[PDB]
Amino acid sequence: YTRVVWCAVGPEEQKKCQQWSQQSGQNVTCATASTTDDCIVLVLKGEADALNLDGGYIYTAGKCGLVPVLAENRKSSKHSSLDCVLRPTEGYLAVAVVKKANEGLTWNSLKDKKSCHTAVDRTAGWNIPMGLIVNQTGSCAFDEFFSQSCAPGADPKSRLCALCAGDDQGLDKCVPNSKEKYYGYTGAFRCLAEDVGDVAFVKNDTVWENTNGESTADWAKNLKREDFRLLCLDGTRKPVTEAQSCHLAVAPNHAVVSRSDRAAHVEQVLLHQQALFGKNGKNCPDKFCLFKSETKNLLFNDNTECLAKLGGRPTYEEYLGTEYVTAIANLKKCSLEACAF
Ligand SMILES: *[C@@H]1O[C@H](CO)[C@@H](O[C@@H]2O[C@H](CO)[C@@H](O[C@H]3O[C@H](CO)[C@@H](O[C@@H]4O[C@H](CO)[C@@H](O[C@@H]5O[C@H](CO)[C@@H](O[C@H]6O[C@H](CO)[C@@H](O)[C@H](O)[C@@H]6O)[C@H](O)[C@@H]5O)[C@H](O)[C@@H]4O)[C@H](O)[C@@H]3O)[C@H](O)[C@H]2NC(C)=O)[C@H](O)[C@H]1NC(C)=O
Ligand SMILES: *[C@@H]1O[C@H](CO)[C@@H](O[C@@H]2O[C@H](CO)[C@@H](O[C@H]3O[C@H](CO[C@@H]4O[C@H](CO)[C@@H](O)[C@H](O)[C@@H]4O)[C@@H](O[C@@H]4O[C@H](CO)[C@@H](O)[C@H](O)[C@@H]4O)[C@H](O)[C@@H]3O)[C@H](O)[C@H]2NC(C)=O)[C@H](O)[C@H]1NC(C)=O
Ligand SMILES: *[C@@H]1O[C@H](CO)[C@@H](O[C@@H]2O[C@H](CO)[C@@H](O)[C@H](O)[C@H]2NC(C)=O)[C@H](O)[C@H]1NC(C)=O
Ligand SMILES: [Fe+3]
Ligand SMILES: [Zn+2]
Ligand SMILES: [Zn+2]
Repeated sequence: YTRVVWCAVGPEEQKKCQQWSQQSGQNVTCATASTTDDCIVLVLKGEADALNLDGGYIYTAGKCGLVPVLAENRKSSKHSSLDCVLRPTEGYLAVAVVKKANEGLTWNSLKDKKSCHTAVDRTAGWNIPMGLIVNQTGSCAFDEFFSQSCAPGADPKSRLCALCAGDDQGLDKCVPNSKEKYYGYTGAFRCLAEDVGDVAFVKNDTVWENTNGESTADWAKNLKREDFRLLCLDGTRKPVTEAQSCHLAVAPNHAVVSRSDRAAHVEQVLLHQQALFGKNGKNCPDKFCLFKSETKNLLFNDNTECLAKLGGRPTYEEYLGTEYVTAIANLKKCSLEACAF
């Protein structure tokens, strides 16, 4: 038992982590890096213990020997009497979203159009859709498929960063942290919402949490579901209500990882942390709520009900599942057995 050092990605996560730190009596402390990759490195080194990660990063981290510990769990309909911490995770739907007004734009006419990605190496924003495109075009030149994009994490001076905007001042353009205006699920959807891009690769949930009054953000308060369409892989367009029948894939939930030798320890502390600041926790919303950051998805997704135990002590390949791991492998041949660091 003891203190857990969390790794925050960028200045906004840092500010929230510090709040969490103060409220916890320093039972959790904070380290900060500029990218998710740097955070993986801090954990490897032992300078940080844990962070929450999208599936695409669970993959990077796993080659380097880090393990899944607890997974994000959101509101469910199947598997009903079980307590949240013990309910199995559902996964989320990776979808491609466009404006209704942009008529005649289908999966089969995406070439040379403008795109919005959560960030390079992420599941819904990059791995799935780009894996799909490489496989469909028989080419590895996925950097030449779209005319312009905002793909946080690519080369700032490449076309994959042409549509990114940086921070309030124009700095940090295309950085894969929340300082970049078009970063993450929310940033990518905003990129489409403001007609900077033609299509956004996000998840089912993002469309719903940022339309019809669900978000009071300047850019989203007037957004309406009917104004959006999902691009299905059979060439059709469907309303956002039909995501169960019109998605690119189902993604494994974001999860907390740590070095294997710290797993038990990290797990113990966080379960107690969530009993205090989680969905129905003792001090939320009284003093501090771990799963809220006003639609910004800082440290955790805002729609998380709880962090769930992984039943069955998964390796990272089992957590991701065989379907998703094959996809990432085949796509990374474009740009076997080794840790990136
Ligand atoms: C896309 O992403 C979005 C965003 O994440 C998802 O939208 C969210 O999804 C959740 C659920 O998935 C939404 O529901 C939330 O609000 C509920 C309303 O209070 C909360 O409680 C639930 O209510 C459900 C019904 O609304 C319950 O389900 C059942 O309802 C049946 C009614 O037909 C009922 O049937 C009985 O009673 C009937 C009377 O009408 C009889 O006719 C029948 O005979 C039968 O006896 C069942 O008993 C049962 O109640 C459910 O059990 C819950 O209690 C709850 O808090 C929940 O979270 C959420 O609002 C929504 N978010 C937003 C902002 O839209 C969406 O799901 C995603 N879609 C995909 C494809 O993944
Ligand atoms: C890009 O193209 C790539 C090349 O095609 C894709 O990589 C391919 O991905 C495929 C699907 O993920 C893999 O094919 C699978 O083929 C068999 C079918 O899956 C099985 O289904 C049974 C249910 O009946 C399950 O029980 C079982 O677990 C499998 O999931 C699999 O063969 C099986 O082998 C067992 C014995 O081990 C046998 O008894 C079963 O009958 C069954 O036939 C096989 O293992 C695969 O799962 C391809 O392997 C994979 N190809 C390559 C070259 O990597 C890639 O996904 C494409 N990208 C996208 C985005 O789609
Ligand atoms: C610091 O962590 C410890 C361990 O969970 C907490 O102190 C515990 O308080 C609980 C009551 O919730 C007792 O049952 C345990 O005996 C205590 N453990 C120890 C090791 O003393 C405490 O809640 C945490 N403090 C903060 C700020 O979260
Ligand atoms: Fe994701
Ligand atoms: Zn499906
Ligand atoms: Zn196993």
